[PDB]
Amino acid sequence: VQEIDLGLTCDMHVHVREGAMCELVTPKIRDGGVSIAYIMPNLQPPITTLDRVIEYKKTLQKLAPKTTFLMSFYLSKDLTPDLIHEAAQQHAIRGVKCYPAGVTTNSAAGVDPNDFSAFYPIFKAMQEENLVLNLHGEKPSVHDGDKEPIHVLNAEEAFLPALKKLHNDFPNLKIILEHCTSESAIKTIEDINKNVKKATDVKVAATLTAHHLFLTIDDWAGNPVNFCKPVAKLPNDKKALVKAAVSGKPYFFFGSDSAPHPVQNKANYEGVCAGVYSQSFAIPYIAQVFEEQNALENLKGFVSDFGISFYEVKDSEVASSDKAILFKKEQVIPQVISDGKDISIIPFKAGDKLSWSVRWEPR
Amino acid sequence: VQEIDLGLTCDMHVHVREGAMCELVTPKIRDGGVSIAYIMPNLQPPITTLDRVIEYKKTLQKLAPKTTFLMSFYLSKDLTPDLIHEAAQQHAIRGVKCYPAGVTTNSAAGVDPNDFSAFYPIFKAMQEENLVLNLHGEKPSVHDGDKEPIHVLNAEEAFLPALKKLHNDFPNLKIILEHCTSESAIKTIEDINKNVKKATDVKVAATLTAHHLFLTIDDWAGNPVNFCKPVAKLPNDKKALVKAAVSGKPYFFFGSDSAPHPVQNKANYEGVCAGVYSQSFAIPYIAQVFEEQNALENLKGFVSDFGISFYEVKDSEVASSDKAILFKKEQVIPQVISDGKDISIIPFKAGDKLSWSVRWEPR
Ligand SMILES: [Zn+2]
Ligand SMILES: [Zn+2]
Ligand SMILES: [Zn+2]
Ligand SMILES: [Zn+2]
Repeated sequence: VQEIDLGLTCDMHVHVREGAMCELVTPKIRDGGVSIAYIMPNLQPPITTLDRVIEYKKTLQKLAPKTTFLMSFYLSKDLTPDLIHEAAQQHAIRGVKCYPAGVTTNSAAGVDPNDFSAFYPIFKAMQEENLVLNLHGEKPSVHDGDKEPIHVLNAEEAFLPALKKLHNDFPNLKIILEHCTSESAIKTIEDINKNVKKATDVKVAATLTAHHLFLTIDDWAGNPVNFCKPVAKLPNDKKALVKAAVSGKPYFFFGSDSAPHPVQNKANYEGVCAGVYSQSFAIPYIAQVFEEQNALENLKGFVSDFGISFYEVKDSEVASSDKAILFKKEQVIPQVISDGKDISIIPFKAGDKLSWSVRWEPR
Repeated sequence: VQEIDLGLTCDMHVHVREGAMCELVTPKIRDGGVSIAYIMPNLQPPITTLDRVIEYKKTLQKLAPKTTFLMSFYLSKDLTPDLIHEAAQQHAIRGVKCYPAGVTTNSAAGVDPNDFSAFYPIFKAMQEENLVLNLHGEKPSVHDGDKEPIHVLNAEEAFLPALKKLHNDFPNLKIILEHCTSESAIKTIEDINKNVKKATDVKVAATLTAHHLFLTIDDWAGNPVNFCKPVAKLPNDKKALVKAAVSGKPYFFFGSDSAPHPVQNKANYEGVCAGVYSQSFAIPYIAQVFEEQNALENLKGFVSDFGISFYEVKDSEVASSDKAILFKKEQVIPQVISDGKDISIIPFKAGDKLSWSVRWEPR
């Protein structure tokens, strides 16, 4: 087309950090074409208290009055079932996010995905409250010499039995395999949802980032800016991710995992911080893929309908009724995104032409 | 043991660069325990002329009077059969190194490995002069949308048909698949050498680096200091390289691919230079592998006997008869190696303890 009404757009995997970085990035949610954002909890320290999660959103809302913020707790032994019920009651959180220990940013204070039993009381409460369980689905890497090797290329596949058990022990709970990167994970999600037909049946879904629809291992091998977790994988994996994203199936929907880092935390000779920054042009990135796939008819489901449906986003929570309007005027992605002070971020696909822009119209 | 006499040690894959970097690194050849070095030609601009290869060697000999230097040309369209004959007849080179275009440091002037026949007059002259054809055996990446894609993980496997065709078309030409990184390559070299046992029968050999005996993809994913070409691959590949290095087979011998870069060329958000710096502790790094594999009796073959046999190094070429003595004194690898002025290099396994040290015995 040349103008597409995406309605209330949906980015269900957002990192905005804190401090000067957050002031720079949260207004970019709306700027990249996103009305509703699900905010991830891996701050330093993690978000595990009620007052933190409440004030964090107030800080966010002040920065972005027209952005709807859905919040989350960082899965943790700190949490209690009481904190869960007390938070779902006051509608302070809409889900809880699990980070396996060591596999990504600010995950050191994370959990071990081999003994999930210690958190079954937490999922117990979460299920009763219809809260979402978000999973960074990678097993930690394993050296040893006895048990089968786990590395960055198969850590997501090795996590897939854990996902299935969690689904089989909490069958009413809403679970999301965040940012899928492998054909194996796509196939697992499609099998778990084999008998779904419309749509509110889905209880296990997967988010797909913008960058994993573009990247393979070649793009990050000598390019830390394209390094994130889970890493982009083989060409066959990308094909499956793209096919899923444009499939029109209600169990795949957009989650950017926009993960902002100052440029000096990417230009390291060791300990490069994982993460791609896509917030500034979130929807235009996804538009490009759907255009090239001749499937622009499925864009609205992927970037709006399916996440709204799965998260059950009701009209009474949306901060602004403005519609996101995609229109086919080319823009150039800048080389850097700066706050004029101490923050420079390199955006995903810095310097590239995008065919689409996005603006806001009232309902 | 305590103390092992390795004799005249060989590193048949050495980068020493130019200028201040070369003044820092070439004395480290001896320091890391290596008597004989095969000097790669991927300078800027590459070594493709007789005068430059002779002048380079003089520089190197002045920096390191006890080190034996074997030189090479960079395979390029500027080379002619007359020049091959002239360089051979002047004892100015021992081989010619092929870089497929785009796959590694200073390879933009390299070749198209789907059009090797354009270089058959060169190989013919090399065969007649008993020179060595060294191959950086990786196919350039093709992501394509046509036939099966090439990426950094399979680029070496994708190159193996070209190696077999070269050996089949020039059966008397000595060919080295440099720095093997994949089990598939190991199997291909073993199969080409099916009916060899000792040693002058070997026509196609492979070098193995120090770092590929330690590294997997998990070690460089977020660590540019460990990023090299060909990239370190899966646990199963590393296992097969280690087993090859301690094999005692005459068609595997040591080539460090020590590839020094200043620290600022590693700490980049894009365009990280490929290369691991291992020269300063080359022999001790290998000793650690052979000790852990209960294979110390095979060490002298892998790091001395087999390279000398394959390159036919004669006692009249040797710059010093000093013998390398490995002795089991602990040492720690520094965090950084500097010339005191503008160059800092991060060495392989910076900060780790090694069990062995190497010294020189005059003979
Ligand atoms: Zn994640
Ligand atoms: Zn994330
Ligand atoms: Zn190479
Ligand atoms: Zn090399």
